[PDB]
Amino acid sequence: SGFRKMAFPSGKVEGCMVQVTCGTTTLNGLWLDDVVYCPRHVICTSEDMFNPNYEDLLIRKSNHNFLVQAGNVQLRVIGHSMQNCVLKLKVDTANPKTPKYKFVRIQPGQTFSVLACYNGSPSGVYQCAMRPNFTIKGSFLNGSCGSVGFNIDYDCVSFCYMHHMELPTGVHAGTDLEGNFYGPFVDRQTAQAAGTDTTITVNVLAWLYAAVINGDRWFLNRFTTTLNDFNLVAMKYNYEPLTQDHVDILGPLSAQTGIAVLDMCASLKELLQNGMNGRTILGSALLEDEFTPFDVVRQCSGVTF
Amino acid sequence: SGFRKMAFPSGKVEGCMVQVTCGTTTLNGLWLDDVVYCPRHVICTSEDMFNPNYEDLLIRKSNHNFLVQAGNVQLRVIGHSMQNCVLKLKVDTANPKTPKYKFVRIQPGQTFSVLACYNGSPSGVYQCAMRPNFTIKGSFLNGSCGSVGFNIDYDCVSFCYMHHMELPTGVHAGTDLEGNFYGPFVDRQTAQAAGTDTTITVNVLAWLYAAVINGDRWFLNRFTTTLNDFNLVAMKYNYEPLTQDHVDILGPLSAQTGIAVLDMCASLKELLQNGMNGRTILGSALLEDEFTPFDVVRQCSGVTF
Ligand SMILES: *C(=N)[C@H](C[C@@H]1CCNC1=O)NC(=O)[C@@H]1[C@@H]2[C@H](CN1C(=O)[C@@H](NC(=O)C(F)(F)F)C(C)(C)C)C2(C)C
Ligand SMILES: *C(=N)[C@H](C[C@@H]1CCNC1=O)NC(=O)[C@@H]1[C@@H]2[C@H](CN1C(=O)[C@@H](NC(=O)C(F)(F)F)C(C)(C)C)C2(C)C
Repeated sequence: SGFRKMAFPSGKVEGCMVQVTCGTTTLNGLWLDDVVYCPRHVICTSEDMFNPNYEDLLIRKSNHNFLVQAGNVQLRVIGHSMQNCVLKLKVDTANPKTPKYKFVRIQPGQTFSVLACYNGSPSGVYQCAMRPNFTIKGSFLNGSCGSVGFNIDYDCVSFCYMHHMELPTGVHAGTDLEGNFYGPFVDRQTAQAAGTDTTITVNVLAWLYAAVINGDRWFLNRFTTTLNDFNLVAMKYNYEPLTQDHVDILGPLSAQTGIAVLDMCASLKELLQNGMNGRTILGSALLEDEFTPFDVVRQCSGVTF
Repeated sequence: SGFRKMAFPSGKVEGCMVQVTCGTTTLNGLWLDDVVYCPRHVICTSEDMFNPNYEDLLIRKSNHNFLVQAGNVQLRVIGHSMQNCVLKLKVDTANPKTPKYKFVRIQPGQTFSVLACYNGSPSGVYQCAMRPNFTIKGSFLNGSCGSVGFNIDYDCVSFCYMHHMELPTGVHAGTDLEGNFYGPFVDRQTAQAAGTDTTITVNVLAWLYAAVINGDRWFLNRFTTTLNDFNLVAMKYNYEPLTQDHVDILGPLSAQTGIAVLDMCASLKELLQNGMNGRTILGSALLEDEFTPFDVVRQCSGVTF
């Protein structure tokens, strides 16, 4: 028992982190087989980042202008190209620690682990969610760019995020590993802001099932609701609409606990309309929305990698 | 910017996890050089665990009764001994992935990362604190025993915890790596309960400094206080006494922000006496006490390993 915000073990990703320097700009890269992936603004000086022409800046660079360091070892760059907002640096050595991996683009509401890195060295690991407004609530400083987010399934690392920038209010934005931004953001130092965020309804429901499994049951009421009537109530409280797909992914937790999804919705509806009256759920005074249904099943069943 | 509950990168520890089976009992072990460390109740059947005589159970075991598996490879056990509540299994192969390490006994109030494992394979990593009542608020299932807690300092892993048992209310108890329990607990399946816990005052203060650094400043008031008068107020709210040693370890955060420790104490005093009135600090509606001062400096300064 117990329920914690849990990250994936980071070792498989640690073995892929490198340092990339171009000129005086340094950030992190991801070394998979004989390719290093990193944010393209490594080729910018401080003055270039407000209105960069990346194609022009890249045309002026040769392979040898990129200093790639894996630990205390320089990797020789033998090719380079740009794909959307990432650079791909071909190196003459394949990373022997390359895990089985794929590149995935995740959906808003899905969670992943971030391995925050500086100068190619890991600082820490934490779990976060792709918010409905396409930001993440991370913890990132200068030099953190190129840190990656990932999920693990058995032996396979699915990379889903590479870090590029910080938006107002201390939230973070980045790309998939093909260099395409999540959300409407661009890698330029300009006036950009995230849209209004929304609470991830299906994740709150998943976390309420986690609470029941841990014996924190006070919020269960005696009612049910229709999906439509729940969604009318949730809307006012800035919760996203609950879809039938969301209901379906809650199926395993509903079957395990015997609590119909729409019954849990009735209990959540009451929490939104009446508050928690100084009570906590799994130690939290606010409803938590950064556990997916699969996160709850993994943690409560002890899935390993 | 941003502030997250952050774990250490787990890779160095992942490389040390193994599976230990004796009879039909399986749990995790820690493989460092040519020794595997694991909880001694691996030698118990289900019926032995209520009133075990570990010395007697161990006398009946030979080296070959211990099946140690590192991945898909069996490690030959060539010696065995018991030290307090841990078994030490000498194996004929040294772990090539052994990091620089030490064994430390941590103090209540200090934090560490846990790599939760089952059958020698990692499930997840999370950050926790040794509570004043010598439990941790973890997430552990059947078969999790032998999972370890640790800190990292540059290249050196300080192992401080090995998991043994779950107490009422879903909190967890274990030993240092010399097999000595934290707290008054014994590795026997008997009626045991943790004492009343207390809030880790110095950690709450550290987290309030983290809030200031992130620009969440609303709670700063215009007053100071004496250490004695603060401790009188904190006592009623089940906060531990703040010592001069605690004041001293807050020094770096106090110097960085220019907020005297006793001034922050005056602000905390007001939060305890008046509540937060529906406000949050760093997104939390409750005061957080599982960041140490050094945790805050590490995260806000980007310390790497
Ligand atoms: C990459 N190492 C950093 C990571 C930042 C630094 C502070 N916290 C982070 O997460 N990325 C940048 O510095 C990028 C880089 C130029 C400017 N920038 C920003 O993150 C800036 N933000 C924006 O311009 C905004 F608001 F549009 F997102 C900054 C004001 C420095 C936080 C480029 C190319 C975006
Ligand atoms: C080790 N793999 C498990 C970990 C437990 C299982 C459920 N959650 C955990 O953290 N440890 C045990 O099963 C130990 C083992 C016998 C009994 N036990 C317990 O944790 C039990 N608790 C106690 O006996 C109590 F309350 F005293 F702590 C249990 C009721 C199964 C949770 C021994 C030798 C302590």
